[PDB]
Amino acid sequence: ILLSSLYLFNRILAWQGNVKHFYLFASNLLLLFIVVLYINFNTFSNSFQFNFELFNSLNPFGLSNSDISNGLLFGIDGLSLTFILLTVLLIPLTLLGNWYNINFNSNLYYTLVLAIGLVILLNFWALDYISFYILFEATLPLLFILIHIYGSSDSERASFYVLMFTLSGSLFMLLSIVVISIVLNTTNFINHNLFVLSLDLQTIIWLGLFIAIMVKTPLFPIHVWLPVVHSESPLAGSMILAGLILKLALYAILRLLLPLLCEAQILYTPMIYIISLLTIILTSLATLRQIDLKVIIAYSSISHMGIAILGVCSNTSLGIYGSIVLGVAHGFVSPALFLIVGGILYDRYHIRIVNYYKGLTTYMPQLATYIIILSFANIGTPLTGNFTGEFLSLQGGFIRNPIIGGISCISVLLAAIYQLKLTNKLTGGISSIYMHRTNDVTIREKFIMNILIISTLIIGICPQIMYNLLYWTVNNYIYII
Amino acid sequence: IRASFDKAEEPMLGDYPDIDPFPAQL
Amino acid sequence: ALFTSLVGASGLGFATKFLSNKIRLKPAGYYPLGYVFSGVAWAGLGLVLHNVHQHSLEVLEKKK
Amino acid sequence: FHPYNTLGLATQSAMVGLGAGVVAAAARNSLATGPRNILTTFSKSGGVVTIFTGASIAYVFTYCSAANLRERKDGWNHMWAGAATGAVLGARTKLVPAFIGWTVLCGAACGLFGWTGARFNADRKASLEQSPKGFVQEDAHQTFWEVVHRRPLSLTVEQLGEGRGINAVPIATATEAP
Amino acid sequence: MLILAIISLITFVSMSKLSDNRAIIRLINIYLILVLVLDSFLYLLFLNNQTYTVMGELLIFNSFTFYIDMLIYFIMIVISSLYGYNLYNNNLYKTLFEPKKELIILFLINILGALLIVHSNDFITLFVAIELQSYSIYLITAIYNSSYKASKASMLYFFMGGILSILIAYSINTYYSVLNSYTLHSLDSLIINTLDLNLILIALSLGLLFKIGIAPLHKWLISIYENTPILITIYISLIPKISILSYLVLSNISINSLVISILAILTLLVGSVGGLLQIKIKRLLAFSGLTNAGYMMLLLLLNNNEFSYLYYITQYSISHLAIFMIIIFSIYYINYINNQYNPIIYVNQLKGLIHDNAYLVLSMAIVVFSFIGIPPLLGFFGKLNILMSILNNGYYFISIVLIVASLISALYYLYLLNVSIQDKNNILINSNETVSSVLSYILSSLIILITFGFIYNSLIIDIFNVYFN
Amino acid sequence: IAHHVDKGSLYRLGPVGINRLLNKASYNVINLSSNTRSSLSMNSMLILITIVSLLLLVLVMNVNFIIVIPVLISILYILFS
Amino acid sequence: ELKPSSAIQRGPLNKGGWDAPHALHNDGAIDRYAHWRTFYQERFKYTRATGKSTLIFLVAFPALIGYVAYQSEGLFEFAGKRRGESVTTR
Ligand SMILES: CCCCCCCCCCC(CCCCCCCCCC)(CO[C@H]1O[C@@H](CO)[C@H](O[C@@H]2O[C@@H](CO)[C@H](O)[C@@H](O)[C@@H]2O)[C@@H](O)[C@@H]1O)CO[C@H]1O[C@@H](CO)[C@H](O[C@@H]2O[C@@H](CO)[C@H](O)[C@@H](O)[C@@H]2O)[C@@H](O)[C@H]1O
Ligand SMILES: CCCCC/C=C/C/C=C\CCCCCCCC(=O)O[C@H](COC(=O)CCCCCCCCCCCCCCC)COP(=O)([O-])OCC[N+](C)(C)C
Ligand SMILES: CCCCCCCCCCCCCCCCCC(=O)OC[C@H](COP(=O)(O)OCCN)OC(=O)CCCCCCCCCCCCCCCCC
Repeated sequence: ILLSSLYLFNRILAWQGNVKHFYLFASNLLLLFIVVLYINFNTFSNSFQFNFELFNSLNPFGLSNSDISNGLLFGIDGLSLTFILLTVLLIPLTLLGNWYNINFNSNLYYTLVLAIGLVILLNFWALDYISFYILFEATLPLLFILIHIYGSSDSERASFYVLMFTLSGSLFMLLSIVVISIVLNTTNFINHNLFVLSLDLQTIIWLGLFIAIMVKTPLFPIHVWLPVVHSESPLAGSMILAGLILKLALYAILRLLLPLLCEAQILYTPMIYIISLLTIILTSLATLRQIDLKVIIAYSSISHMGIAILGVCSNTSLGIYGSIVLGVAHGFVSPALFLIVGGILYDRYHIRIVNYYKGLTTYMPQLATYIIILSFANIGTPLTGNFTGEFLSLQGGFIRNPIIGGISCISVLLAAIYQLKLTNKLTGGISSIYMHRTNDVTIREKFIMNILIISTLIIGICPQIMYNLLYWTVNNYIYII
Repeated sequence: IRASFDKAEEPMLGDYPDIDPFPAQL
Repeated sequence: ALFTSLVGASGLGFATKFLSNKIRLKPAGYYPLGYVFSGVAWAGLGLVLHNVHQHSLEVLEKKK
Repeated sequence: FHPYNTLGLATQSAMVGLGAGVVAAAARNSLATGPRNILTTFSKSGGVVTIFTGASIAYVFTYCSAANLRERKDGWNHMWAGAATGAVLGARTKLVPAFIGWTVLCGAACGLFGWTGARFNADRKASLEQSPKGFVQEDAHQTFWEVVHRRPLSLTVEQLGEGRGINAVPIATATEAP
Repeated sequence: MLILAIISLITFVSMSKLSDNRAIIRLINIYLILVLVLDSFLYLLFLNNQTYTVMGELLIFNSFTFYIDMLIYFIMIVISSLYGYNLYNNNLYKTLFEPKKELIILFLINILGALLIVHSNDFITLFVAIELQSYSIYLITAIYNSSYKASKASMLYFFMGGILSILIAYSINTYYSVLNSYTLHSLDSLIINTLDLNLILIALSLGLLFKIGIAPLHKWLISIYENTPILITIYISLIPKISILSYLVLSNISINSLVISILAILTLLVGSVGGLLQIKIKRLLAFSGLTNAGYMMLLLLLNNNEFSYLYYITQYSISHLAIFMIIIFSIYYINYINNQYNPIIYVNQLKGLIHDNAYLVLSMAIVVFSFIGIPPLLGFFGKLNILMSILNNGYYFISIVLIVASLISALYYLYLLNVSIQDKNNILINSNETVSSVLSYILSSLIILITFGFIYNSLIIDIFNVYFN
Repeated sequence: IAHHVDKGSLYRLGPVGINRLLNKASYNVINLSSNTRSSLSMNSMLILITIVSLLLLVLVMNVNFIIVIPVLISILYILFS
Repeated sequence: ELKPSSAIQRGPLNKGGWDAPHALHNDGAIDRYAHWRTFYQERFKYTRATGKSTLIFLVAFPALIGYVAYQSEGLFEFAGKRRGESVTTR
């Protein structure tokens, strides 16, 4: 099969010369395959199901059928299946969103994009600390190359930021994982809640894990790399970085931190709440004085991630469900907003400064309607998954600490402010003098936007539709005596 | 130039025009 | 499995031949016999590694 | 904790800093280009002797003083000592932002050093390799590197404190009717 | 086999004309390969970590030394290929890379000295081996005597290495004056407790360690690396480092040394920071070598270091060979040849290499990310094993400094790739001459090892458990 | 918040401040032997200085390890700043 | 005498593509403003005003939130509380 499929790839490349149709076909097959897996996934069981081991000493190039496990473990539960579905929904759209605007050396570009998607998808399958860490880091060089070669004017500084900041946090995570490795002589996620380290050692291991979380989420005050990296990235990079990669941190909190360091997490929760409240408030206010469209959209993600953090660290079932739902809804809506600012407007005008844009409604009524819809989705209008996630996250946060969550409720207003301030100027007023009339949104751009809006609306009207994969998850991680 | 917050930025320009600001509405 | 080890090692040899063709600015299938030679050689190395590992496991088991 | 003798220890530090600065001045005098005599070594020292002496005084005095005042020995004392040392070294800039930057950042680096144990090599006896590890036996107290399957609930109540889900009795047991 | 090759080569080369040089090297190349594949089975002797004293207790053979010997053979094979095979057949490359008449003999004698250092069980063996390697390395540095920089470098090497050889000799004689012995085997836990040998043993350690150029005595060796011909630099910056470090790893005479801890920290800081402003490729690679030497220096502070040292030194040797080969391959695409000994000097001369040879730049990217430590490349697993070792033994501050140095040195590693993937205005369309099949295959094999070696990690650990436990 | 914190202090404890710091530190360490003409004489002086300083430092450590911490800080300051 | 091989034929690097008409009429003043705003970190300095903002947002505000969050930890329980019952636990 692999031999035959490689021959197929080779011949397609020989004759067409562009690999992108093959990549679109492969990713669509991957999505269908994941849906088939979901069909055969047992929901009345909190055990990992589609398990396999790679690079075992008895079968380094095959699957392990041995009585000793020394390779890298993979498998899924409901939590990981949720994010895997999000990943395979997003990958073909990130291919399709750059269908026409990549012209020089396009085969390499699409290879990088698909590789990054596949690495993230495998990362969600990882069942031990080392396999997780390997797939966690492997995206960094691919992103470095993609941003350096295919990014906008400031893309060298951006590639260096996306490599250096993430490496910086990851190395402290690596310290924590090494300590776990040598202290427990085990690294897997299946039984790691059975090991109870002393409270002191727990407190120390938590710090490394949380520094990595702080850079990857990101949280205040180590967030300042994300606007630069998002602003200078090509569109597929931005879509993957906002829709998928940031969700890896929330997943890491649930999978790597809470089951193992429960008592230390209880001890550290007020500090987390300080950091998340600072993230929400300060980054929301800092967004008000930005002049780059893509920077504004990027800053929005940080505040929503702060709300998700507050939910996921609330020690309540509602908070964890809200954090996951918020992650998924953000994964729908943020790539759509990045598509608008860095895919549609930027491909027509090749500029991102807010002063140039005004009154797009006259010649492009459809784009204005998309902007309005996605803006009110982004600020958590009900019947959108964003509202469900934010509302449940705030409920959990308020229960965990009434004062801190109560103050967190101001995010509704603050997000409304920055987002609607942008959309008011984008749609209203007289058509700008600095730009000439261009085409309204195309069929491909509308297709992508429609997919994302329908997804967020479906989970906004009936969020319960995710519960069949997550009802074990909302109890697996809370620590109550 | 006129307000405290425009003045506070004076060290922050080098070779950018120090413009005296006027509200466009006026 | 020994057969899987041989396939994997031969694939490593194929990758070596491909990369050497590319670095020489040559087409992928430039001298196709080289693919066979490279695959055979790397399969030999993989077989040696497999046999040494098997002997090591045998020794670890015989001290029990 | 019995106190450090701040005065005597600090005087020792003064002597050592003066000696080290003298040695650095001699090396500086030998390595440089241009004409140089035996008296120019302090003339063209760059104040290096003062660097050494002042750093020695600041660090040792502040460390001993903070340790005695708190009646503790831990990394915080080294944080204070590094803060004072950074204050001395950043005074040479003659600029307030740089003085503040040296203060806080040297204090943070030395606090990090003190937190790891205030040593460059290892405390071999305390290390994991020289310590009881793995799963503890029947009912023994858990030590720093040891692992258990269940901790005692009394220990959890003591360490975390009561509240926000931590209770001396599980809820369902306590709310059972009879 | 090595001694035989040296004798036969001296005779054969004496009776040979200067035009036979490359042919002779090719012969020795295949000879070495044969010794590696027909004499490999001797590994069986060391099953269950059996140790053999040999030559009236002058030499020690175990699994560690056998592995180091195999690694040195492999390195010699790779490096001798670079002299025996022409990259291109044009006149310029004949001028750039022509082996001297006696170079192959000097290489084989230096390899003998290295292997004797590794196996040294007595201090007289150690000193004779050290002087053999040192004298050979001076002559290797000097043999391109039309170059002003190489002759000056050889003089500097002779004098600094002589001072350090004197320090080593004085250490050995103080040890003898205290114990009436020339072997570390006479050291016991009781002796170490009873006597203060720390000053003597650290003096020996420092004498050995300054010979491979740790801080603060790093600049002289970096100068020598910059000022030698590039094909000499590939050899002389690797083999001594391996031999000396392997001996110190096997001797374990500096466990929990405060002085070694401080010098290792200084070496990591100097190596990472001092590489940042470098604009010459060989100076950048020399600072990289300094940082990796600091990484390995950390393993001299603890027992049971064998797995992490062997893994690190193997993957580092592979990466060092790969990066020098890539730099050599890129010479064909540069606009300006600086001189015949160092055809390429400045990192900026690699600008736009991706438009001339894309897969060469892919090879560079893989090697650079391995040096940085991105999984699943071999460099990541080397650094992971070192971190496991040092944190098991309580070196917390040093682990933090290791992380910081890794991050800092990533900047100058990425400099190479950064310039190499920028745009250049005049790009290559076609060229009739192809680079050599042999050398391209060797480079590709190294790249593939760096990329896919992790697949064998658990199998390797299984074998290690039966030959080193 | 956006200029003084996000693009002020946070870049100072970030890319801009670290870039400036590393620039000065790297310059200082590479120029540790800058103006000298005879590499032999300077490198020999360095090995003598290293040996003597290590001896005196270890003597200090035998006395009291806390007293040596400021000396090491001063030496690092000399080398990198 | 040391020159690159004559066998090499170098042409120009053209990325190709269709040059679209210029739909944006660039304003130099706006571009200069955007450049000043985007690279402000390169010109930032610690003065009284910027230092005051630094102290309010990176020191004072975190300390207020931290005091609140460590003082009120575990303090409140609200679920189903009735008249006369304490809503506080300490
Ligand atoms: C992600 C950020 C990384 C930065 C944070 C790292 C900070 C490391 C600090 C924590 C830690 C190393 C833990 C390493 C774990 C993995 C390392 C993690 C990765 C490292 C990168 C170092 O603890 C150090 O703390 C310093 C104070 O700050 C002290 O300073 C000095 O204080 C003065 C000297 O007396 C001097 O005046 C001066 O010399 C300094 O002032 C040191 O002496 C002390 O060793 C603690 O380890 C140790 O904990 C103790 C009791 O906890 C353990 O023994 C216990 O004994 C009973 C009670 O004793 C318990 O009943 C028992 O159960 C348990 O057996 C030990 O066996 C050992 O294990
Ligand atoms: C037919 C004859 C061919 C043999 C020629 C060997 C040449 C060595 C040349 C270069 C060194 C490269 C690395 C050597 C591999 C270590 C083997 C071993 O397992 O190392 C162990 C010790 O592990 C260690 O310490 C750690 C080693 C660290 C290795 C790091 C690199 C890993 C990536 C390598 C991936 C393998 C590629 C396979 C391709 C299909 C010693 O094993 P051993 O002493 O029992 O000897 C083996 C039996 N032998 C003599 C017949 C071969
Ligand atoms: C360079 C980065 C670091 C690289 C380190 C990791 C490299 C891994 C290389 C990718 C290969 C992993 C995917 C293939 C393994 C799965 C093969 C398989 O058969 O899974 C076994 C599992 C159980 O199968 P079995 O027990 O045999 O029973 C079958 C009953 N009918 O059957 C199943 O349950 C199905 C499992 C589905 C798993 C989904 C995998 C999605 C991604 C597949 C391709 C990913 C490619 C990534 C490429 C970039 C590199 C990361």
